[PDB]
Amino acid sequence: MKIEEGKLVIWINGDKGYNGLAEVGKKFEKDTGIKVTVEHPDKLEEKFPQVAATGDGPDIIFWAHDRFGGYAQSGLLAEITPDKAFQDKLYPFTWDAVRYNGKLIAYPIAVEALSLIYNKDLLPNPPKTWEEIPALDKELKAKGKSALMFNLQEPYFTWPLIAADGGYAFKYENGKYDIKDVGVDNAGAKAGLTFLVDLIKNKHMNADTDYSIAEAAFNKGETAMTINGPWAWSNIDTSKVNYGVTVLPTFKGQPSKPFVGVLSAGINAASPNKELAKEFLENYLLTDEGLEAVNKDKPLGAVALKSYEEELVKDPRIAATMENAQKGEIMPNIPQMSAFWYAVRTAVINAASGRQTVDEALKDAQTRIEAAAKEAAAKEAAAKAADTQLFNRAVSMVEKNKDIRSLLQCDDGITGKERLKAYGELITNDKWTRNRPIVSTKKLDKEGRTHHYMRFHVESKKKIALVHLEAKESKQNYQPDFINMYVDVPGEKRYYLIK
Ligand SMILES: OC[C@H]1O[C@H](O[C@H]2[C@H](O)[C@@H](O)[C@@H](O)O[C@@H]2CO)[C@H](O)[C@@H](O)[C@@H]1O
Repeated sequence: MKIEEGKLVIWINGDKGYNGLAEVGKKFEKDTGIKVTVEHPDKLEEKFPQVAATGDGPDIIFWAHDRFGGYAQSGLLAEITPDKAFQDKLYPFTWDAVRYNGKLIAYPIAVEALSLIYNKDLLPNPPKTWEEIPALDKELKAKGKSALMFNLQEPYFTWPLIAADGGYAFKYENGKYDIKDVGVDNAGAKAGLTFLVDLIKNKHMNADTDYSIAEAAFNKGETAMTINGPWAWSNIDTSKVNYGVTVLPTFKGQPSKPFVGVLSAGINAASPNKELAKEFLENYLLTDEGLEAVNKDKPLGAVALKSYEEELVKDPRIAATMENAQKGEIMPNIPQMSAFWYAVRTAVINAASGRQTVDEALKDAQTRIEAAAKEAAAKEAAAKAADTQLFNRAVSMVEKNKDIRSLLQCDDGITGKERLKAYGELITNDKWTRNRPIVSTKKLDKEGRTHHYMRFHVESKKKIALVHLEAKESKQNYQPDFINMYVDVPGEKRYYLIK
């Protein structure tokens, strides 16, 4: 089917507080009469781009922010429109994580980082280093226990150890990522994955262990430690295991460096319910009461909402979470993240299962990511060329229109027309000598067709106007067709050049 007008469908991962979120949905339905249906499909992060490209899927998708730049580039997410008053309700750094090409593409919900979770009755004192763990596992087998179990199927859980001694995804220097500098097969990444492979080789961990297997072992007290995020605390609470939440152990004297996620809520570009989605997210979910309902189901981590974080921050489990977060790094949201995760997933599973060697595994991953970065570079180049061409076309149409020139109070005399200035917004942080990105946002419609939106200024000596355009891809291999173009000049009514 296709997205249904007049209700909301929400997708969120099955490890999160989806029941709590449904409760917030029910409140919205009681107050407004709008039905909110929460679903938690498997492989949500892979299903969404498939269905959203055919105008299907949820109105709202929840995932960590790392997936969202990819979705935005593909036109699957609507730019969100929160006013200044609302934006002020959330921490600036959380908004930063959902910024793509300088625009907001989702609402931040909560900061997630992995910590070491330990059973206090089995280990009153948790180990400071990865290195102590094999000896620890020896003392525990004698009591039939084991030292450590965590999900070896998802590289999110293995990444902190790979990064510890020097591994990195993309070289982050000052503000920008150099995607041509990937650190997944450097000496640092090798040591970490090697050490993990050794735990398995030496039978302290089993390569087949996944999320549910690790969680069950810890929650039943069969293993003394696990590695997991805030969402997992709720089930441990139920289990009546006495647990602490603490800093990940060091590797080679250095902190484990978890990749930190900001759980975020994006609106499907193809949804006919964008204003309902906005109202739900801003007025119901991102409230103390709304986040409480979700958090009480499964802990969110450190929430983006300042007023409610003030309550949560008291929790030592949250302090531990933020302490691991500060030792790690906020994930990029660049579109190459999906490729990075796929490559590293295959590397870890292949190296764990003894299939490929560590050096074979990481080389293949590195090659894959480098290849993905190369095509991604070409794609960005094509996009800038295309945007430049769109801007140039609209500048021509605007500048040649006699009514618009009159509104701009152009000085057109016998020598010729006044040369007009055209430049991008505006307002997009630190691009001076009037040198600005001139970038379009992309949205798919319910038919799956690509629309390009662009805003820019045109300036005469007397007036500065703001131009908005919307172009639609042709079914041919033609240039995009302009379907809406209008100009706002201070003092004057909006002028529609194309209605
Ligand atoms: O393992 C690769 C996977 O890592 C992250 O996913 C985390 C997610 O952020 C957490 O919220 C929780 O659901 O566990 C997931 C790992 O299973 C990235 O967000 C994701 O893109 C990536 O594929």
